[PDB]
Amino acid sequence: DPLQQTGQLFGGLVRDIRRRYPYYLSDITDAFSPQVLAAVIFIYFAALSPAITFGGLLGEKTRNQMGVSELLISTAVQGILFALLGAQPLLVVGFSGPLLVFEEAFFSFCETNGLEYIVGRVWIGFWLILLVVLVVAFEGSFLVRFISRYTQEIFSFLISLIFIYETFSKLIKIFQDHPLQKTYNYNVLMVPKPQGPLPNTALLSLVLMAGTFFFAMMLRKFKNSSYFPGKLRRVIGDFGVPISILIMVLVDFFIQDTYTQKLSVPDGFKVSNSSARGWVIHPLGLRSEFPIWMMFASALPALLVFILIFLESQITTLIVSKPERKMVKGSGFHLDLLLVVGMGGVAALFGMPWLSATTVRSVTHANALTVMGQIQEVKEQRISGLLVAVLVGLSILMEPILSRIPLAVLFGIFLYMGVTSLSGIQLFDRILLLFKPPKYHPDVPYVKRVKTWRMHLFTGIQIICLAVLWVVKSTPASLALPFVLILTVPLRRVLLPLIFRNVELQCLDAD
Amino acid sequence: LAAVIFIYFAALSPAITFGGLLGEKTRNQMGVSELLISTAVQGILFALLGAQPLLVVGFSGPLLVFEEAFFSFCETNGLEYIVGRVWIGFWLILLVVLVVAFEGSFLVRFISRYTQEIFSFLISLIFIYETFSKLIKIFQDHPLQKTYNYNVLMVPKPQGPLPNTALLSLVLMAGTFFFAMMLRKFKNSSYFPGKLRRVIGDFGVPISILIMVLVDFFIQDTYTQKLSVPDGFKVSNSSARGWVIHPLGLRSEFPIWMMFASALPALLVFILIFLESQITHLDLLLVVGMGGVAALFGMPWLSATTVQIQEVKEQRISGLLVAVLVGLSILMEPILSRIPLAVLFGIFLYMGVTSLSGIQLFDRILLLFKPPKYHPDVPYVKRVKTWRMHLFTGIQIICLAVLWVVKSTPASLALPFVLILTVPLRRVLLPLIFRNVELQCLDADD
Ligand SMILES: CCCCCCCC(=O)OC[C@H](COP(=O)(O)O[C@@H]1[C@H](O)[C@H](O)[C@@H](OP(=O)(O)O)[C@H](OP(=O)(O)O)[C@H]1O)OC(=O)CCCCCCC
Ligand SMILES: *[C@@H]1O[C@H](CO)[C@@H](O)[C@H](O)[C@H]1NC(C)=O
Ligand SMILES: *[C@@H]1O[C@H](CO)[C@@H](O)[C@H](O)[C@H]1NC(C)=O
Repeated sequence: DPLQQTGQLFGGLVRDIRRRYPYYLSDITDAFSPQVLAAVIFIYFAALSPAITFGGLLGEKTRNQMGVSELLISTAVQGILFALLGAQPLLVVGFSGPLLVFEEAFFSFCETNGLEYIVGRVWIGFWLILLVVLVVAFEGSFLVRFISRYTQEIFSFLISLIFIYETFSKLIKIFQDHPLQKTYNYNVLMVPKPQGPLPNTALLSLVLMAGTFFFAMMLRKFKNSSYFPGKLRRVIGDFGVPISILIMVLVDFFIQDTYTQKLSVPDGFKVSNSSARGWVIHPLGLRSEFPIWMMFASALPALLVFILIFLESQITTLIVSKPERKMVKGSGFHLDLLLVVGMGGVAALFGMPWLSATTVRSVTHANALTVMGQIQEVKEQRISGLLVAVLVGLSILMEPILSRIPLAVLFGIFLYMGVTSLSGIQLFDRILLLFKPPKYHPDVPYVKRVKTWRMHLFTGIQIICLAVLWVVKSTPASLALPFVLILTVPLRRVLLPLIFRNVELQCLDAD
Repeated sequence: LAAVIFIYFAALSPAITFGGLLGEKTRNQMGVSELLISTAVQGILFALLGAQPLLVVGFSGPLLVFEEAFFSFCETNGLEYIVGRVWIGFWLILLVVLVVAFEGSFLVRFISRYTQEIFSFLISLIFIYETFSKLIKIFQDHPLQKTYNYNVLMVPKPQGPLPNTALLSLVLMAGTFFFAMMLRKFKNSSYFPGKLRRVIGDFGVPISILIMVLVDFFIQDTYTQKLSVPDGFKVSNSSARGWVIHPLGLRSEFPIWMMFASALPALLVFILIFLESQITHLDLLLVVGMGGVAALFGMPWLSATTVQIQEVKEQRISGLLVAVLVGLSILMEPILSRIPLAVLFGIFLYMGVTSLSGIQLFDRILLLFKPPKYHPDVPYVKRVKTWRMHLFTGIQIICLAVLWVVKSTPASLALPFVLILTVPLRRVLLPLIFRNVELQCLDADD
């Protein structure tokens, strides 16, 4: 069992290596297939666009201390290292919203207390490295065993819902920035960005997003549909998302006068704010000595960041590596955590962001590599992630190509990923059953062995938990969301059995 | 009453759609008011006097395309369009009088599935083409450019490009189509109670129209073309026509040559009406006579597009009530004026795509791409070689293409006649290519 406490220290790490690394040649060789190239192309945008957006947001929140270039270099390097040495190479490491919230909060704290923000991050990274060495030594990751389908699916459904809602929020922001008006001030300055309302930008962006989503879904149906020869049908379907990107990008390109926001990458491989910092951060201090009390007091934020990264990455790995996804090469819970957090700490030493495996993107990477016969198999390899990381790193040199990619096309892609991520989740299935008559419920054990109203009460409790988590996320106490998620684990083990019989829980909540 | 509401809305939506289409195409000589009043009066007459109350008289795509072709022909010939229509109606009343003396039972049998499927596919294709051509027209009239003249006058019609009209029109049309298709899927879905689900699905077109109309309404600044409805019961364009079109011309005396030659367009109108009724005797005579009388007042011809004693009386009164409500619809001018044209064209495209489902020619066209493994278990798959079935489909596609060119070139009025020319092909020329068994499987009564 991958989750078992062995007497020997660092047992999880060594068994993880001994279980996965023998498959290295197979991992290298299994990437020789068109589906792998299509997944590479899809995940490249799926990971670069969030990277660019979060880098820009980080640059705005901080005094340009950490910006787009830093995040892009961190993502490229960490992705390459994880793909080459990761136990589960299908995971894709990247920045996340909670990490952005933590870095703005730590920035505010450091500014209030007068410390150096980047040096504080360096010390947080040192603390993270120490904590993870300690945890992996004692095989702490085994606690992830207690995370059942209940918590896994609540987390995954919530994350997908936030993804979709945020994409729609970006569309709404595009509309607000350029409201539909009778008259628009022409010859508006656009040097920093459009400084005022513009004509046809909002509606054209909406059309591009809708078209991209429609074409992606239609090509997916074509992949699952019966028309055309099987080989050509599947080849076209695997490249469905890339084909949609190409079609909508060309459609935008041929429109020569309307303005659609384009994906912009940093000018070159340089620190975003050269005056503020260099490439390497001196732990003692860039301009002033770092207080000793902070050297010792970074343990609390370091533990908070460790909890954030641990819960997200481990729950993402659990979701990705479920038995129903037909993963044979196995998965790693100790080596992956060690790699992710240690690389994050080393990056902090270099003034670069720390990343975590991200759920919508990891699930999308796994799905793009899934071969449907039911799921016949999954093309597990280390080349797709490595190529995605290399492309993310080289994006700075791919400015001419990337300047022609609208942001609305990527919004449509994000909607596609958010919609398709909801498919293999029992919580979503039961939510859908909330509207179907009991006559139409499928043939699943939790339907026959559990009365309709009892399972609907289960789904209602899960929906209440989802609402509570969303309220917490909206509240300025957002960084406490993971801990609230931990409160779900007792709920299944303590409170729910007081209301639900053992057989009903076993049928509804099963591995 | 639920039934009289269903039919009332299902008649209003095509009525307003076709009225807008014709008012756009015919320069508002034939508009929404004409279609609404014609449908009301003719439905009253059909219910009170018709043999089959179930058959409902309403404007149809074949008649719309014929009227477009006749309008174009009148424009080229410099003849007044409505007067030519009333003379066509005169020839039609003479023809319907003739039909009484001479039985036409065999004519019903002569038309086969070949012609019916070709015709239905052609009208669906015409619908789709029109919804895309109107989209292209809107985009051309209001291009996408960096700067627009902001003092443009919109009194007769927007005299220059407008900022967001084109993309908003595309959005409204696509949204109407998507909503209609999604509600159609919902009708057969497993969600919600069966009765509520079926009720919502039946009102798919009205619900989509309402949603997109509200979407347009809440957008104030942007301008989208709106269906034009006279405030009262009056005619479409006062400058154009009166309630009683005078034979021998309104502005210029009607040519005598067209007086004599109206028979051929009347013959093609009768061909279209006959064939449209066939795919769905005394009822046809009543419809043709009512259309001929209507042509005098400038109202359009309407075909029975769609198809113990106490139940018959109930059907009669229900048809009468729906006709009366359709007639009174014009008194709802505000709401109709709020309705855009993008929504109506979206519903047009929805109908065009939906009509293709039943047609077997569409099924064969789809099968052309499908590998022979996935071909269905239908008799014309098992008992006919894929090569022969594909040859049948190809010949039908050639017939459709020839009909399309006939539509495109100036000799568009011949479109019905050429369609009838498929009957010889099926009866005479095809049996040479195909054996009796293969022909019977590929096309059949059922
Ligand atoms: C290189 C490009 C290849 C496409 C060229 C097109 C090649 C072509 O025209 O013949 C293929 C196909 C018939 O395929 P065909 O009878 O040979 O059946 C194929 C073959 O028998 C396989 O064994 C089938 O698997 P299975 O053992 O039965 O389970 C496989 O189906 P699938 O189970 O694998 O799905 C089939 O591919 O014909 C079409 O209708 C496609 C219209 C395409 C016309 C569209 C043109 C625009
Ligand atoms: C870099 O940071 C410094 C901090 O003092 C500040 O001038 C500003 O935030 C940045 N300067 C730039 C981007 O020129
Ligand atoms: C109204 O009808 C007259 C009749 O000749 C025509 O000239 C005019 O263009 C029409 N106007 C509109 C807006 O349809």
